[PDB]
Amino acid sequence: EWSYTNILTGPETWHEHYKNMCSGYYQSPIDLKTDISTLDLKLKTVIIYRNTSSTETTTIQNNGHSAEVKFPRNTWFISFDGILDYKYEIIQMHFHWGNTDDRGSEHTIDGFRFPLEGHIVSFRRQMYSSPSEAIGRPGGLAVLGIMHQIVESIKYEQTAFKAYNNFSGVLNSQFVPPNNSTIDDINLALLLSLLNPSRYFRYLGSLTTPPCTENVLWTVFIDPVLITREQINLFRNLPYGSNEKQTRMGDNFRPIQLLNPIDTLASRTLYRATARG
Amino acid sequence: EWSYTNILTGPETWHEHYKNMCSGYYQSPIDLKTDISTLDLKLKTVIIYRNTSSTETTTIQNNGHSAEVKFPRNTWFISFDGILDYKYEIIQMHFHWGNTDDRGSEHTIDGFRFPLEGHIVSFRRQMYSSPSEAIGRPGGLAVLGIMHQIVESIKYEQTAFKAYNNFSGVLNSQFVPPNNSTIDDINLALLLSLLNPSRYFRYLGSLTTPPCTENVLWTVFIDPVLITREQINLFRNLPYGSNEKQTRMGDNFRPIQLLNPIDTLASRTLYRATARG
Ligand SMILES: NS(=O)(=O)c1ccc(NC(=O)Nc2ccc(F)cc2)cc1
Ligand SMILES: NS(=O)(=O)c1ccc(NC(=O)Nc2ccc(F)cc2)cc1
Ligand SMILES: *[C@@H]1O[C@H](CO)[C@@H](O)[C@H](O)[C@H]1NC(C)=O
Ligand SMILES: *[C@@H]1O[C@H](CO)[C@@H](O)[C@H](O)[C@H]1NC(C)=O
Ligand SMILES: *[C@@H]1O[C@H](CO)[C@@H](O)[C@H](O)[C@H]1NC(C)=O
Ligand SMILES: *[C@@H]1O[C@H](CO)[C@@H](O)[C@H](O)[C@H]1NC(C)=O
Ligand SMILES: *[C@@H]1O[C@H](CO)[C@@H](O)[C@H](O)[C@H]1NC(C)=O
Ligand SMILES: [Zn+2]
Repeated sequence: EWSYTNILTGPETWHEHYKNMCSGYYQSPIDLKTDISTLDLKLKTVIIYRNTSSTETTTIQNNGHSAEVKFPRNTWFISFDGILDYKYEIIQMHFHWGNTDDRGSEHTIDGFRFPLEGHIVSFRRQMYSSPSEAIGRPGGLAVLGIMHQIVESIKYEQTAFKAYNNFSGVLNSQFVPPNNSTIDDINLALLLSLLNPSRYFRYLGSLTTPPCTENVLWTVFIDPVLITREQINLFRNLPYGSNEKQTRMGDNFRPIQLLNPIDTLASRTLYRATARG
Repeated sequence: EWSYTNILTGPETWHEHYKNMCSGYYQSPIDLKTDISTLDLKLKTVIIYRNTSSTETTTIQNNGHSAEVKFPRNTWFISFDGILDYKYEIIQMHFHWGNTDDRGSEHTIDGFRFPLEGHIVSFRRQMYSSPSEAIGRPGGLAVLGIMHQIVESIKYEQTAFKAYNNFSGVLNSQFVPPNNSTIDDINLALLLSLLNPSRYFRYLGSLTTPPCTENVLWTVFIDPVLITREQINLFRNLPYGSNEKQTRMGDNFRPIQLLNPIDTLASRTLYRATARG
């Protein structure tokens, strides 16, 4: 069993309860340090694209730790190389947020926390035929991190919730774990257009929940998408699962890990991308 | 379904036959370039050590593609950190060699091929309770590469074959795949004493046979251990398995892979270690 807020099963214990791989030295999240990172001009614009033949439904679940969108198979894809040949297939999207507006994100950018971080999870379909084959295997996953920031003055249509279609109104106090509901499809291409998809951090890391598998190619966009206080408070209405100490879901983030803990046997490097200047 | 010397199943076909993961961009072996490597002073002396109360038998097999020593469980270990707490457990040792003395190794050092490269394969017991659990999982394996060079003048006792106890005389034309034979134990601590265990290349790579899993922590010692022409010739009497074109086992090495093929989404770095000096 694991939690965020029960000190007995909480993040400080994962290294002992899930040594494979929460005890590793390629863990996530990390502080994304603009100064320390290596600018790699070969890293291209990220594209998110849909199969316009797909008609299957999208669902969202309160899994007791997060709000998790589950996408249908063969619907949403990532391209890192400009070809639309289905190398990365999107499986789900989940969120991490704070009890308060000054924290919530798992990654930090130069020490700064955002109120809400979204994780678009994909598998390397180029190599693995199914999500369940990729999830536990080397190099199986690529995750996109989308930072969200609160603004006071904005039209609904320019907020991230327009891409999310408000999650069909499911973010409320009655959305109890482990309830799942059908929702309107998420326009992930619109979501990505709300930020600069050429401007990102890139590194090799891990899942941020047990078992913290070190098979994630991370991409974290530097520019946030925009939301309102009203929208962040919808997430804060969700109840935590019964194994949490806190009642309302919030502070569902993992503490910062080092890029290179002292025990590492082969240092990793944090990379940075920016547009063909 | 794979070979070294049959053009239908040979190394040029593995990226097609075993896309997961022989098509990847973290492949082994690589050219170990002294000038284009990063010195990491934190990388410590390698220690190999035995459980003195283990009594189980060692075997060697002609598996049709290499000579493979199979160690009993819970017997031989590697420490990278100076602690003897069974973080890495040795499973097996296999050999790669050439038809001729000018080639054989998988790795090169500044483009130089050695006549014989030994691979001491361990699983990360720190995280994974068994080899079968580790071999397919992220960060599962650590392999030591031992280069061997031929000298004309040496006492048997100062050759690598002293540490191998001459493979108990088992190596001949009759040692046919998939036969195994019980052998006297390999003194891997003696073997490591024959080179400088502080002086090595380090990088994240792959198995060098299918399915080329990208879960190997590589350590390749820069100084070779010494053998005679008679000793290399004992390997060359082994017969290849029937799916090979060549009759006698030789040239059982994979072609050199790039450190960073053009399609990489996160560059790896080659490290090197040297002594506190
Ligand atoms: N928070 S995170 O690092 O983005 C993350 C991503 C994915 C998971 N888990 C996941 O996707 N599980 C899964 C299980 C079975 C499947 F078939 C596919 C995915 C956990 C944490
Ligand atoms: N030549 S190499 O890269 O050192 C290598 C090492 C190990 C393997 N394979 C291996 O160790 N397989 C294995 C299978 C089942 C087990 F339970 C244990 C090991 C293949 C290539
Ligand atoms: C697109 O969706 C259709 C029908 O749902 C499906 O048969 C097809 O395989 C999908 N394409 C890809 C590339 O997954
Ligand atoms: C989403 O929520 C806002 C605020 O209540 C509303 O104006 C908007 O039309 C809603 N959109 C959809 C698609 O439900
Ligand atoms: C050492 O040897 C014996 C072999 O029988 C075994 O009971 C013990 O668990 C071994 N220790 C380790 C650390 O594997
Ligand atoms: C080593 O084994 C070979 C056969 O593989 C044998 O012909 C040779 O004499 C042996 N050498 C020693 C020193 O035991
Ligand atoms: C090794 O050889 C013996 C005797 O022929 C056999 O019974 C044993 O199972 C073999 N081990 C293998 C194939 O792992
Ligand atoms: Zn090998």
